[PDB]
Amino acid sequence: GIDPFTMVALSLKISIGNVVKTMQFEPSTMVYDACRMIRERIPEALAGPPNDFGLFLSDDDPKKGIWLEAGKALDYYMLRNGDTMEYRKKQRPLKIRMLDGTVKTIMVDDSKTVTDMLMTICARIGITNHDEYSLVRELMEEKKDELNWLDHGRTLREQGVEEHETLLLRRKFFYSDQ
Repeated sequence: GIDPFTMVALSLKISIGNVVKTMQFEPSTMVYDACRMIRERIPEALAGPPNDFGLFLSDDDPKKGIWLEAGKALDYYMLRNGDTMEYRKKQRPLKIRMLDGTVKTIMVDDSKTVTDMLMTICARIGITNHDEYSLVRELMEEKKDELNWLDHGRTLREQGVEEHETLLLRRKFFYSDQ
């Protein structure tokens, strides 16, 4: 209705891929309230299903960059009048090779850990026992130079991962078709 919007409405630049929109949000707002309104007035926000779109706070560095979860408010972080807040797909194109060597690209939310990722990936193929698999990221890492066997505990950005290298689904536990 006639909600009170005094000098307490953070001025945020929402970057949606190429386009940049200017939106103001309450100090609180909270991601879930933000995503409802931005989708409302900004038609460029919903290039697909709204549930697949979330708030990424773009700093500069991959580690400093974080996903804004619905379980926290905007101003709770460092956001204020002047921050750029990327409205992007929660998920990003992951290149995954399955057991037979079959590769697919599936969109998995980057705002969540690896186990939930694998659940999402194995579910695309039709695998129920996703817990018996580990993840291994073969990258172009100049630093690490690793297969990067995902422990299923660490978040992706904290590894310094990218969104373009091929990741392999590996059988971890010896269910052995038993």
